Amino acid sequence: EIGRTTDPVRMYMREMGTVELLTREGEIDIAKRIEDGINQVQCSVAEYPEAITYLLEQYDRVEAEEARLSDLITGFVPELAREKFAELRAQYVVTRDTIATAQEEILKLSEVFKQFRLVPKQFDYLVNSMRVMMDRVRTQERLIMKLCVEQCKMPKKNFITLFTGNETSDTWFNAAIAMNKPWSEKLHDVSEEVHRALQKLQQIEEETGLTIEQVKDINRRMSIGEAKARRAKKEMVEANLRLVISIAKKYTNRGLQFLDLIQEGNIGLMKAVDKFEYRRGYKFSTYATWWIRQAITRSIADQARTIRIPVHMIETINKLNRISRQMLQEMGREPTPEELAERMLMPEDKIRKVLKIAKEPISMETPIGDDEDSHLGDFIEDTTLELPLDSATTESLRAATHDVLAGLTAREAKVLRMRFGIDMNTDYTLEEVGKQFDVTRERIRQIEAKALRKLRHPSRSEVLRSFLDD
Amino acid sequence: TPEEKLLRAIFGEKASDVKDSSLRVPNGVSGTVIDVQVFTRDGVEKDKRA
Repeated sequence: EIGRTTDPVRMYMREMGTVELLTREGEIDIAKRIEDGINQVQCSVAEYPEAITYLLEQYDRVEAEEARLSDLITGFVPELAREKFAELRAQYVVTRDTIATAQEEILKLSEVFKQFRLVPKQFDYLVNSMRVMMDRVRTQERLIMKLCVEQCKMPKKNFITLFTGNETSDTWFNAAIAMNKPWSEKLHDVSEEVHRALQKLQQIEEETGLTIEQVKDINRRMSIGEAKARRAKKEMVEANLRLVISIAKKYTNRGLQFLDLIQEGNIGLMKAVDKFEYRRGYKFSTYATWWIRQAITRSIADQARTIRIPVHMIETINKLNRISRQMLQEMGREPTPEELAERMLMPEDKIRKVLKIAKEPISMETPIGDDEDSHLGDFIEDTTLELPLDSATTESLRAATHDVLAGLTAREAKVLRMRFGIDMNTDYTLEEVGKQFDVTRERIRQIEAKALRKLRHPSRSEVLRSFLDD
Repeated sequence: TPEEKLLRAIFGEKASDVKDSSLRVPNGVSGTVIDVQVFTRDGVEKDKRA
């Protein structure tokens, strides 16, 4: 039963039905697990001082007329906020000035930070800064192990014993070389790179202000918390796929595919899971339905037409259609667009424009009866082409104007050709022409006027006069 | 197009603001006009024929 089908709907239904829906107790348990993981991640990220440093820097930037208070803290768990930030700054400075009390004061600072409701973007910035620093530390560590374990070929267990804990000194530097083995004394050339890696680690440690093992502990603790939260969210999504499908059932004939609708519903369900709260006592379905229907409707308004229409205009069109239907049902027959202005609040032209908005375009390959098996696309002609009669008239006019310009004097022909875009890429202004010819602008104008008068004189340009078709 | 500015300068002609899109009898057919009907949209002033 693994195959014998082609439609992906059946396979999706099978994969979805392989799992079973939850109950209220399971929802409460999953919410509790999510809260526990979030609290663990919050503690792990508050236990670091660089979070407080970034908080103080952002607060200083806000106070320096460079940002706003809206994206600083998402409420509280505004003079009170200012005094709390001042207290946090004082706690941080006394923590930096109390380098055996540093650990306890860091714990107190972390508790006060957790007492503050920051912004998710700020929390993500703290998380990615932690990731950057731990990635630098682990890159240095892998360079350290590659420089002697994979280069000096020094023993595994010996490396583990003399490297677990120190990670800073020459315990892995001189021992791997001066241990009287035939393959040990051959990499004083890479000893320099070993020293450079040690200096890089020392600089990173000085910048961080803490050890390395505690950093690794925080990193893997928050990784475990994130994995637990992801597992719980995946369980919730797999449980509520059925509700997503049930909600998406009712929009299957609005220009969008059922699979697209259910995918948008899944996205909305994930968004709702990301913000669900179980302390209110309400069931998850009531909170998820709003998000799912909002996502489905937004997708329908966005990507269900060949020509995109804004959400507000789509809502206006829907409201107009609903009114019109209600008035038709109540009164008896189709009303007039002028009468809709009395019922609604419109200047009587917006309704006309909405009605004049073009519907979905007609298919090019639609047939018209038999018509010797011909479609609509066989009766559309290109309007951008120029007639051969027009091209021949243009060629004749060019020849005639060239012949007429040959008769005039050389200077007159040159100044004419310069004034008008004739036989050249572009025309030249009267001032540039005068400058090129070393002749004043007014004299150029007078010579042009004399030429025009001579051309207006009769017994010439008879074909030019004949070039008018009126 | 080029040389049309020169032609207009010589002839002092102005370009038509409107384009002729009038209805005309198809070629090769003759006859007599027996009925004329005019339909107009609401809000548009009617003319003498209407």
